[PDB]
Amino acid sequence: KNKEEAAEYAKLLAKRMKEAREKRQEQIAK
Amino acid sequence: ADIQTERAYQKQPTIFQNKKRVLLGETGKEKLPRYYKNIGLGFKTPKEAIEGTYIDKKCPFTGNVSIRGRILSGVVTKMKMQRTIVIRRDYLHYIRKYNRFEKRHKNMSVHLSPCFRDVQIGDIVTVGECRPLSKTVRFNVLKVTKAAGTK
Amino acid sequence: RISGGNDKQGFPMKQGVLTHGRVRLLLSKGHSCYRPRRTGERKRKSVRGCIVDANLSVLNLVIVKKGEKDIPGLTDTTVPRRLGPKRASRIRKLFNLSKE
Amino acid sequence: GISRDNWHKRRKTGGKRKPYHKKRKYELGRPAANTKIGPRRIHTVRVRGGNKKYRALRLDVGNFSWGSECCTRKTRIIDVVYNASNNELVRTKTLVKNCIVLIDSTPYRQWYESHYALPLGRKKGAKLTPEEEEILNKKRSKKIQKKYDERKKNAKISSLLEEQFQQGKLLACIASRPGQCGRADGYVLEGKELEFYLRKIKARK
Amino acid sequence: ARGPKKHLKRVAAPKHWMLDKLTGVFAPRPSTGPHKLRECLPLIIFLRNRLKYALTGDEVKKICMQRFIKIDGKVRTDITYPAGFMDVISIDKTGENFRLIYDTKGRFAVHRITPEEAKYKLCKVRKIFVGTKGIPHLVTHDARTIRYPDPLIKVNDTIQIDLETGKITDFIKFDTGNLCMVTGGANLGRIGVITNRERHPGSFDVVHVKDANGNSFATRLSNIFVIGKGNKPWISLPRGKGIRLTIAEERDKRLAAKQSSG
RNA sequence: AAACUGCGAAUGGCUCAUUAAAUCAGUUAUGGUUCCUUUGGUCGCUCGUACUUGGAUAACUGUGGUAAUUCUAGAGCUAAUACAUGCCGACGGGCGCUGACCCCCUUCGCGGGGGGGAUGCGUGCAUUUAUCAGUGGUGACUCUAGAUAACCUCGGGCCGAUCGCACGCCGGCGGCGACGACCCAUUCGAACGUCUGCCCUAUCAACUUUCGAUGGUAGUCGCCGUGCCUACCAUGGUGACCACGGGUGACGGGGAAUCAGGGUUCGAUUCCGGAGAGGGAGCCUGAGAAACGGCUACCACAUCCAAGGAAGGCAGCAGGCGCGCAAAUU
Repeated sequence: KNKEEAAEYAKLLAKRMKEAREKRQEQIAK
Repeated sequence: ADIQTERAYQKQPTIFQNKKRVLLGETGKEKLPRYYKNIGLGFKTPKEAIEGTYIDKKCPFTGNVSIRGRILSGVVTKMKMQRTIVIRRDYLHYIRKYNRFEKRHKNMSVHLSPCFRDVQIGDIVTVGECRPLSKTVRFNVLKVTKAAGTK
Repeated sequence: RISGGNDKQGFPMKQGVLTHGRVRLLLSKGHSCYRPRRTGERKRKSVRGCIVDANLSVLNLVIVKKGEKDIPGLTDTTVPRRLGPKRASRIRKLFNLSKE
Repeated sequence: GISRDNWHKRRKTGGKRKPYHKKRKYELGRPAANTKIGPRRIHTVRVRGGNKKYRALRLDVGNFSWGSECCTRKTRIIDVVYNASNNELVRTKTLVKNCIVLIDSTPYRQWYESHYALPLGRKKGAKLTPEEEEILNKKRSKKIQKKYDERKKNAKISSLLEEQFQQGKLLACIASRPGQCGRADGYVLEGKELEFYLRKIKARK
Repeated sequence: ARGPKKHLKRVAAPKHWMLDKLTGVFAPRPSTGPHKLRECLPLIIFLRNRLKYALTGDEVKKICMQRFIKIDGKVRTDITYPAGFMDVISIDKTGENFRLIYDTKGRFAVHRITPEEAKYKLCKVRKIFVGTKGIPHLVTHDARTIRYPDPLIKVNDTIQIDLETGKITDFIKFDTGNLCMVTGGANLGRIGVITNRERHPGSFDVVHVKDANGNSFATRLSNIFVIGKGNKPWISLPRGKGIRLTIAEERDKRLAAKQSSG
């Protein structure tokens, strides 16, 4: 369960950080 | 001046000062970083605290105290202690039977940082509540406003 | 072996007390001659010293080495006994059983 | 039965205070742990909440850190040479927090020579016992020898530290509370702190 | 004085239990648990005073020791178990699920829910913190520690918790325009849309909430519990929809209902 | 049944003696602490007999002592979720430092640049010290998390040798529970602080400071902040806005009686908070007591004694005595 939860959160964190980086680049676009 | 006026070495615990030196990086003095923090509630760190040499563990900006709770005010009436000043808080107490007021006051012993030079009797001080600093001191001076008569 | 006894007033005989008379000791849990009623209780109790003298109601003796003649009411009988070992390791030790 | 209560004290005005309750268990104090230098003797104390304090009564070993070189070593505590609070605490050689001690330097000397050729003092003298010249010269491949050669750049020990290393004893400050945690841990004195404490120790005599 | 207290006087009990004054000297002292002493409904009060399946506390004990009652999907045999806001009380023997919810008078109403809505609950996260080798943990109002929450979830947000697994299904951010209920103070039990949160650094933030009938009120930030995204609640509401009525309006409604009923 | 173990016995009940910014009330704080229990989480994250370890001791049997107690002693057995000890496996590794060795570029001399790797040493889920960098958070950390070098208490810190129900197919797995241990989350509190508010008295006007009084530095102790205490230093701190002292048939408050308005008086008394258990003081145990239906002394009073000793604490419920104008059923 620990390994499964760590993997799930790693994928979720990667997705969330990609979304945050996209928002940051769109903000620096303006 | 010389901050080592005690029987123990005075230093900020956060700052590591005897890091390994470099001959080319030596320019007459070893250089000393200053530990300072901003207390909250929109109070600015005095230029003295950021660029001073004094050691005061009860200073709100360079010491180990936190400002939580009541923010109070008072006028400085005594400055005869070491880093501590006696301020007078004046108020009016309402007596209901007579529908009137009486002038009351109480004296608060508050810690005064060396970062506040040129504090005078009659100056107004904004103090912040911290943990007990001594038997009677529970407030730390956060701001000093000069009396109008100063010149 | 001298295993203890009771003095003329019934007070028990305590091992570490090196007197001939009676003393008062603050006995606690783990001490002889005391039984704590509640956890942490200690009581001042009178105990007779461990040295044998004339002023004793009874002295307890344990035969650690038998002689050549059997005492008529002490050594010719035997206890038929019950309550052998209860722990499995003790049972296998008593009968010299292998772990298999 | 010693107590740390505030209600036995006088008022800020100076008047006497009449107690409304007797001594409480939570207001208790305990006898000071006058930790002496000797073979390790530590008595455990059951404290409020069921936790434990380690009342160290005798200590001769402490984990002291050479901070300029980031080298923390377990070392023998030799002496107590300065106490800021009480001079009695130096006569009795009591280990307390912030007390100045003389500790051994041999493990620091080993780490010293493992980064070979730290500042040259007396290394050409009529001495050199066998079996430790290898830690100074060794048979090293060109890459490892070049690594030591570039380590030679940062071979700078203060003169006061060099004299202490020659003496075999380093001045150090105990940053732990021996009577509360059971350890006498601290750091090697160096820099303006070392100069200040050397001046204080000399002026005490 | 020495050590914790174990009793609770009948008149010193929380007033929202609607206990009597002549039915004994003592009130059920709620056990330690997920909810506070004064913000909980002990299981005995729910099973005896509200649902009336029991006439005495002994009958409550008899009911509970048959393992007939589950709080948040777990069988509880403690008749003084503190059940509080958003808890699901399931009785499979009689086949009914309730959610402990607040009424506009500030009292835990007997709110029946469907078996499908008994599978989840809403929890306000009380804190978020990184610990134990970098794992983010989130603590909720019911003391439920959840590891690896969504990084967007912050304090004062609401999370939908699947009761079987105890894991986050979805979340509502604390934001203006989101539906919320008041869980403390004078406005306890009222439901409305957040309009403005005015911050007081070093002090308590105050949140303004507008009713679905246009009425506006204010509470402290700790007393807000986000109920839904926008104005649609994620959970079913009581007979009243969080709209507190004035005494005049309530009297008129009562008179009209009695006129039209009997 | 007993007895060992575990938990509780620190709640409740009584009383109002002490107590005058003290208690208490409202208000805030612990970013300055402790926390049994409940709840949620962590609980192969250690890289070097386990198919179950050891010794006792109760209960029980038997022998006793004392005038006397919920006094116990001697002897013969026997258990554990008591006490103590302790392992396979996860376990394959990986990480950092140390680098016995191996190439290319190349003024093939005179140097510097990149990858694999074995002798070896520490890893961790906690503690102590030093240093470094800057996952999440706050109004604000010297917070949380991370990295490094070490440490890791004989009075030693966790990493289950525990217990019931139900079914199965080749030398293996497993579904529900109970109990226990560590850490985190403050559920329940407790302890300390902030602000403001307390009756009469000047026939109490100056008080505190030797023996801490106010503050500073370092420490000790403590659960922590703190003159709490210690050493040194400074000479401070309070006061007609009434300090300090004294008095109170003074526990504080919610509240009660009276009251046109304003007020006056009462509040021992069932709820909240405090205090105490004859008076003082000191402790054990425990998460929590300076506990008294716990212990240890002294002081006062008092019980049994075979005079050697033993045993006390109704301001718990009844009930006596005494006191009184004054208050009920063993």
